[PDB]
Amino acid sequence: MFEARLVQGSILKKVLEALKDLINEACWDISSSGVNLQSMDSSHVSLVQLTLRSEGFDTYRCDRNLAMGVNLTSMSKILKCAGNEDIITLRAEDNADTLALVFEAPNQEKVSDYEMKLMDLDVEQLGIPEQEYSCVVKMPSGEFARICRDLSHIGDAVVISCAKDGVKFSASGELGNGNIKLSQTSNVDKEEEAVTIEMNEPVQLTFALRYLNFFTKATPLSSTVTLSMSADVPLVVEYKIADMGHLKYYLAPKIEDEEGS
Amino acid sequence: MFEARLVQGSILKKVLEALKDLINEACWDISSSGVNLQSMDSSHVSLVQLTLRSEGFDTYRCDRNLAMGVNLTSMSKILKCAGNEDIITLRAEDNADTLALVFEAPNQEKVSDYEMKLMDLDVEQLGIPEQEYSCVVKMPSGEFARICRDLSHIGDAVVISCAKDGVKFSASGELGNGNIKLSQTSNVDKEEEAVTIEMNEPVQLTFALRYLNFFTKATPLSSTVTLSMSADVPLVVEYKIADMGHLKYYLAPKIEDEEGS
Amino acid sequence: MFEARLVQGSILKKVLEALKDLINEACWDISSSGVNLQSMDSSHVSLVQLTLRSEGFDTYRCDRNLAMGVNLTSMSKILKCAGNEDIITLRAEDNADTLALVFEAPNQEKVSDYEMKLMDLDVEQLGIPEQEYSCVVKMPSGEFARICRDLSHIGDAVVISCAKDGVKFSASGELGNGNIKLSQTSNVDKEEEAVTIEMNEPVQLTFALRYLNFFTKATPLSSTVTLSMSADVPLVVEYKIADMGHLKYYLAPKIEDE
Amino acid sequence: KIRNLPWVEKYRPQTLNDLISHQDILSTIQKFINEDRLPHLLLYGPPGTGKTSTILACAKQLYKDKEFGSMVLELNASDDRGIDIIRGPILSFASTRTIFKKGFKLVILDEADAMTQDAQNALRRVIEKFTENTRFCLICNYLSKIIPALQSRCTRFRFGPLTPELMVPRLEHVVEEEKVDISEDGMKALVTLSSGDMRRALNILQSTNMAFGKVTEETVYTCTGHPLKSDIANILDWMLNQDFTTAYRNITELKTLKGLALHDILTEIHLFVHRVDFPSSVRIHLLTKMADIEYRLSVGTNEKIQLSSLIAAFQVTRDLIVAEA
Amino acid sequence: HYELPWVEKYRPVKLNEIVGNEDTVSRLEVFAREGNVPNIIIAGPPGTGKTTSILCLARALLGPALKDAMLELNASNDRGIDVVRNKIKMFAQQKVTLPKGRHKIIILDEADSMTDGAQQALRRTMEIYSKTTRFALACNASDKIIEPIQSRCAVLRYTKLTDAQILTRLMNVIEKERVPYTDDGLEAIIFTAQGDMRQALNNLQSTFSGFGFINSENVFKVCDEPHPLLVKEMIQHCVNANIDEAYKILAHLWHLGYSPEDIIGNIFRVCKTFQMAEYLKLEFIKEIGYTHMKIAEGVNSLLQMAGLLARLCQKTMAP
Amino acid sequence: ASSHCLWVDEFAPRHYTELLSDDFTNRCLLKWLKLWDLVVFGHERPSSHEQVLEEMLEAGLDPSQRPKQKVALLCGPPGLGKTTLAHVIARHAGYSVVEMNASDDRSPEVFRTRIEAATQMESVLGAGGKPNCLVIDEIDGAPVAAINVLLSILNRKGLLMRPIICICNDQFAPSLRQLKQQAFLLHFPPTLPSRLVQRLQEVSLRQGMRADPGVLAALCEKTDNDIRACINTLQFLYSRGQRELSVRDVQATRVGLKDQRRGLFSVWQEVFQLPRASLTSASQRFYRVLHAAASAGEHEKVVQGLFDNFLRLRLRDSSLGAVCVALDWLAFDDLLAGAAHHSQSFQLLRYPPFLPVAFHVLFASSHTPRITFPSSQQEAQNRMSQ
DNA sequence: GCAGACACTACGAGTACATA
DNA sequence: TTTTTTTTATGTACTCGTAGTGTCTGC
Ligand SMILES: Nc1ncnc2c1ncn2[C@@H]1O[C@H](COP(=O)(O)OP(=O)(O)OP(O)(O)=S)[C@@H](O)[C@H]1O
Ligand SMILES: Nc1ncnc2c1ncn2[C@@H]1O[C@H](COP(=O)(O)OP(=O)(O)OP(O)(O)=S)[C@@H](O)[C@H]1O
Ligand SMILES: Nc1ncnc2c1ncn2[C@@H]1O[C@H](COP(=O)(O)OP(=O)(O)OP(O)(O)=S)[C@@H](O)[C@H]1O
Ligand SMILES: [Mg+2]
Ligand SMILES: [Mg+2]
Ligand SMILES: [Mg+2]
Repeated sequence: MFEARLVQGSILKKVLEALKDLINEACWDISSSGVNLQSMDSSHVSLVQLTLRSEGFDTYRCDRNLAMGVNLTSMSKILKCAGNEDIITLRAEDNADTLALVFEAPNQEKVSDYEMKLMDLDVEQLGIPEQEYSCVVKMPSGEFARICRDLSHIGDAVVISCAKDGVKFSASGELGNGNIKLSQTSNVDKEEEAVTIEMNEPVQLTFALRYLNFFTKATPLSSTVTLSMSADVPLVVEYKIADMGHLKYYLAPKIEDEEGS
Repeated sequence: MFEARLVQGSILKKVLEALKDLINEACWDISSSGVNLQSMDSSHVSLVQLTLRSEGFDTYRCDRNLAMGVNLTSMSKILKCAGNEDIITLRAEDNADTLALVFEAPNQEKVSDYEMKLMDLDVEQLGIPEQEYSCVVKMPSGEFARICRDLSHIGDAVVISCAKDGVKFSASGELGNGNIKLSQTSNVDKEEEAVTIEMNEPVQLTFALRYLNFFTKATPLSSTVTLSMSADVPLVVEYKIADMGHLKYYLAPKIEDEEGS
Repeated sequence: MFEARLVQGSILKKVLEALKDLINEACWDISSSGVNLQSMDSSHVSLVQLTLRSEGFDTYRCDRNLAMGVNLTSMSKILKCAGNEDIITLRAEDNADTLALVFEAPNQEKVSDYEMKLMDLDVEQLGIPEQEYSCVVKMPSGEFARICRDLSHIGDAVVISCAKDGVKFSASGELGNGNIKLSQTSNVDKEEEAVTIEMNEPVQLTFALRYLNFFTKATPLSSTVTLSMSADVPLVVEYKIADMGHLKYYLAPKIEDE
Repeated sequence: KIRNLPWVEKYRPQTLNDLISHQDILSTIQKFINEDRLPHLLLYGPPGTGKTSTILACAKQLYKDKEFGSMVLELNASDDRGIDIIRGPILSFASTRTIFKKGFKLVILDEADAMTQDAQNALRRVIEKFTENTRFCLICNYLSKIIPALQSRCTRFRFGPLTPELMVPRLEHVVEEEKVDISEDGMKALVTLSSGDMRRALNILQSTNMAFGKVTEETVYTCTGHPLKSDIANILDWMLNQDFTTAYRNITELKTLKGLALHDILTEIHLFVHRVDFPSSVRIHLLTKMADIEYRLSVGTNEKIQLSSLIAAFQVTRDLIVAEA
Repeated sequence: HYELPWVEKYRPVKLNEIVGNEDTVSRLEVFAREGNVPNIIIAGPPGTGKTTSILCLARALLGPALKDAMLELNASNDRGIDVVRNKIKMFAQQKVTLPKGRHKIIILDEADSMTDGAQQALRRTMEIYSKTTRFALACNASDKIIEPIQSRCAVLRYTKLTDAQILTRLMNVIEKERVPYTDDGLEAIIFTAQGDMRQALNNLQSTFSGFGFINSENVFKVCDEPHPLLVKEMIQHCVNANIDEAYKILAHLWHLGYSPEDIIGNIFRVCKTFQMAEYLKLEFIKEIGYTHMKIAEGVNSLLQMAGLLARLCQKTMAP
Repeated sequence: ASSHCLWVDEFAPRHYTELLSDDFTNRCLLKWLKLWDLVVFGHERPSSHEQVLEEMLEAGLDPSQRPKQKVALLCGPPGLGKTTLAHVIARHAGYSVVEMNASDDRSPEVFRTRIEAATQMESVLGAGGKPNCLVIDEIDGAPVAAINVLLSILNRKGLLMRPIICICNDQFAPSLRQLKQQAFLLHFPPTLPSRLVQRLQEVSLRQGMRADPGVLAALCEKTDNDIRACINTLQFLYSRGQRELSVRDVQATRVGLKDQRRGLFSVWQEVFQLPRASLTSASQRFYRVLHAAASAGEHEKVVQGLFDNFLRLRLRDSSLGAVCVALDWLAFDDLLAGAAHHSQSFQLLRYPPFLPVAFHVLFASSHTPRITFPSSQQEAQNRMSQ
């Protein structure tokens, strides 16, 4: 018997709002350690890794391991009518097909039992390499949401570069170029707005702006985001929720070719 | 000769769109006590009663009991031309076949008059039995419109269960069962959210979703709504609208399956 | 090599919003005296003559004379991401296909470098528009944009009539007749609100309401506006900026008088 | 472990060596895989010949199980494959790198004949520009429904119908894996009623094994309902050798006793007509009349009247054949 | 690194490496050498070398300025009504400094997929900015391109490549790849190519990878003989009311796995350009359409095709 | 800048004397634009199909001192010089050309804003400023609401004071039906081959290229009297490798051949009448009729014209067998349309292109038939709906 | 703190065409 | 030397107009 109790209802709304037009269906992997989700997008270009810890939930119990693939457009319609200050209970049995969602109203007077039919997709496990990265950048999530939105006006693919100086965003479009270079914004009163550089080797790669803008809808989850880049491993957009877990976003670089001239 | 004058322009601008996709005609019956309207849907399922007493009008003149029939396809498009807080009046001669309504243009400077032909249809009053229902409950107006919208994403038919604890809205679909239970909301500051049960006999009847969504489009007219259920009498959706009268709805139940043992 | 460091980005944001939907191009003529923008409509309705002097910039370097044909929808996308109080560096090379704009808009040491592709255009040359105006009045910029917004609610064209008492704004339509009676407002504490009269030979012309609303989009750009008009000669409003330069707008009247 | 699966999916050639027939094509594709020079493939042929199984075995051979989800983008007719899908997910899959391991990717477009011509025209430069990064495999049953640009861009392999001499060992493997008692005439009936279709071979084998428990000629022809060849020879003898009434009575009694359908009778009589040394005009008349009778059975008609017309088409030509002499 | 297939590995990079259509390719060489190329539309069969000629011409004209002065749009792009107005017209207005005789090139590959409204919006931007920009179009069905666009361009028409023209490029690929071969194997490659250089290179690479040698048996073991080359003699036997040989060809095509729709499409393709009487051809085409309606209706067997062949044989003997 | 411009741009006319159109159309457009000098320039003095146009130039003026036809509509096949004539005539009469083409937005709000900017205001330059003459290219592709906006600003009594010129390639467009009844219709004939041959000879002599009149006439009949296509074909064919153009290069189909959109009446004439006297083979006429009927487009209108015109011919088949097999072919086309629209199988539509060539084979004659437009089926459908 | 304005995407609606 | 209109049943594709809505400006 699987029974997970969300302490807050806003996190499940903010996780699903980021994955709505990106993740085709949610693959909740449940063990005693917590709830895991490793699912690709519809285009097989992006990969989303979500790990919710057991200690983050209000009450969490898990007898046997489960892998409950469920539809996400069906899960979107049951999360629109969910409050932001109430507890949400995830329930599923050992050998049943119903995923139960029990929560309260925004009026806070009635129970709301929403069942979902589980899917039977046979998805192979994707092997995360978990290797080191040639660039690690700490960054506010509000600034990273603004910059990818600002460069979507110029072009459709962004050549994001990082070095010892800082991360650099470039977008060659039809109108021209937009070059954003931000570095060392740690001398402020707040702690979330800071640009910190950890690793050494510079890497320039080109990514699609459509998937980067979908990654920035997880901005209310964490006030500070982490960017990992390397010459071979893809770009990682690591969100860390404060007391519930962490969220990782993977995106493959685009194929670019030099001119023969 | 018939002459009536409203007190607000929003008492007719918010009730006509609820009858726009529900019924095809609006038959006004003029009496000395007030103006009556009993129209039935073409599918022989829905039935709307709308009576406005003569005391709530600014002025009211009625010498003969006359009945006029007009179509919803033409009165809806002139409703959007009319204002919101302006005054509305209705005029009808004894022998003419023209219904003329005089109101204020939305620039608040000139008199706008529209003429509508009277449709002669030979209908008869069905007659409600006014029997004592097995269930009487009181629900909020704006909350009840949010109920039927949430079950609209699940299935095409809802199930209403009204035991002594409260009213249960259920909808079994191809996604999953959605169950809610509104009960015991008497401890609130606003008196319109007082959820109470006035009867004892339980009943369970299934109803069509589409007409219940049409019934929830007359929700900002009143603060509360009264629901009445019985074993074989149709569901009553009663609105006590403002001060000039009350609004009543009727909905035939759906079929039941051959679930005998 | 061309470089022009604007001291504040309010100068540039309010200029390119005042002529966003008014003209389809920006022709920045560059000389040692300053930056000149002289553009006319394709249908010959409105003319924009913008002159920004070199003394109003932080730095100004100009080796050769430059003509920078620039799209306005392409450069309106830059200022939307620029700061209102920020140093803007507008630079270009002598013979280049690109124009660069460098700024630090969000005040979070975010060095933004925006570049645009120049557009080559046929050289339409007008030397000097003649200025022998009989009626020259002065008016605050906020009240001129106030009555153009007020008159737009009723009609679609306005009748502007200079007089010894003041300018008269009137319109007619199926809704109503909106008319103001401008008097002498020199008895106020504010020096910008006074209406100065230096006119003779009172005239009456009819202008389009849509192009006057575009001209009155530069209300915070200057404190007061100088209206110049006469017979058979287009109406000129003038926004004299504090230190960078001045900006004027020409408007041809309608053929149907009154 | 045991699974509740149909035998067309329980016994699928997961590797390239389990396929039976097209040895030259499979050897060439295997040498494409071993040399890492896999081109854009266009696999076409009749249904049930092993076009999907070939590319699935190739995809399992090229990519491991820990990288299969990010290397293969498989789209079929059950998925939406409009022009916004060609400009969207397919172009973004083709134009990007991998995630875990570096290598060329694969786009499998099964049932590519069902795609619109706008999508096929948008597919041309996606295939051509990203040849080094990804490969495209197109599967269809009809080559005429794929535009000649995509036919030029992809090298074409015809997966023709399987010969009955090569379907015997795979059927014997399925029989020995399922513990099926089958005789020689049961195998001949299976490979005759299949007609180059391995799917319906396994379907008839499974239905006959469940219906009767043994797979012989009589059990296969009873479960399928197909007429025996002796019945077709008797029908042809009655139609060509005696009058209308006796032939009608005998063919009606045979159809009532055996429970035959007129479609399979028409098919086998059509096959028998070209074997019989008819005159040319008699053959043309018989083919036109039998095609007319076969077309008439596709609507709500009475099968007895069409059977009488089938008798009539030969009772006309009896006198012509005899007077030809 | 992954090696490209011989279609893309041996794509020509200069205009002198393009075989076939010698006069047009030579004039494109002259125009690439000197400059001031007019707007062109190159039409022809697939695999002829239209996109190769356009890209080689653009590379020779621009050179190091190919990145900033060339706009390549495909059917994989949007190129709707709002792309012609806001991207093609903006690129035509764009200032790019180029040497004398050189203009910006807007390459619109596969212009059949472009709608009528986009081509109507393409006319005035072709006519106004022609002093600084140029257009290069490639297509297969040139009738889909509208008449005002074709009037604004020099319409070039490519024909199918002959046996020797494909054979020269195949000899170049063989000498570059050290492929052992015989003469009849290359003749089989030409026969399977049917004027297509892409299919010739694909069949050569498939035969070299699968067998390592080019003779007729190794080519015909993986490749196939073309379909209408036997449908032609099937229609010829149907003209002379030879139902037996026509059914022999029909049964041979049936046992190879061809669907009835493909067979009747090849039958109609042969009968459209057959050398016979006009009225006989018209009633043949009407009988083909009558059978094709039955095939599309659901009934599609060997008996239906045999009945079609018997009806085509009767139409001869019924004047 | 001889190597920087196209030959159509280099030899484009800038004066009135070097126009290559028909002189009657140029004179009619110049006289129509000079009828606006009363209300625009404020000066009293400016300094069959022909009979209606001469009557329109001399019918007087309306009481608001304007011509009664305020729009000059130009129609014809491409490559004749309609835009060139409009721009040259506008610059000749002292106007400033305001160009509105199909690359604009063409939404009714933008259409209204553009016409109200071009026609309802004076010039910024004041006295001495050029008046604005609105030239609207590609009006056939405009939506019906844009034409309604143009007619609303045409007939507003906000009074129109400036001339408007509209240029289209097809006068029988459904969106230009009410525009034809109000405009000064100037139909462009095909250009004269002698004048076009002389102009191509002058262009080739300016470029230092040698060509006979015969090969230039072959190019003119190949390009269907298209000036732009002939000049572009000469620009491609000349280059600098050779000077003397050959007849076989023009006669080759590799350079210069473009797909013409044939009209309905030309297709009906080509079907119902044999060509006048090689080309005498029946298979060449078969393929020519098939390709022309395919290249015409609007197949249902072609079938309606064949159905409404094949019985009024001087038919030699008195036994009515040709009529019976033509009606069998029409029923075959109807069954093909029904089966393709029933089973979603649209590969049955390659056969009804052979219906006009069947009508050409059955009803070939050397006479001169009078082909009328098909109207029986549409009137029957309208009466049935009523 | 709440009313007005700005562009944003999702959605409703109209139309063409589908062969060689 | 001669031009008006809406029917075929789905499916896709294109294009355009409209309406909640998130967010910014201001007193
Ligand atoms: N060559 C073969 N060898 C062995 N089994 C085969 C072969 N071809 C088909 N089968 C069997 O038939 C099943 C279906 O084969 P498929 O690969 O789906 O045929 P197909 O060529 O894809 O036909 P279509 O065109 O997709 S309907 C397989 O799972 C096998 O059980
Ligand atoms: N004339 C040619 N000479 C040499 N190689 C050629 C020739 N035509 C085609 N090829 C080869 O075939 C490949 C494809 O040629 P393309 O020009 O892309 O085909 P295409 O002419 O564009 O036809 P479509 O309509 O686009 S399929 C090239 O990359 C060459 O390898
Ligand atoms: N007398 C002339 N001598 C040489 N070139 C000419 C002459 N008159 C016109 N042209 C050119 O021929 C072309 C005429 O086409 P346009 O007038 O621009 O358009 P159009 O003739 O209206 O045809 P469409 O429908 O727009 S394609 C232009 O390229 C002109 O430059
Ligand atoms: Mg398959
Ligand atoms: Mg190509
Ligand atoms: Mg033109």
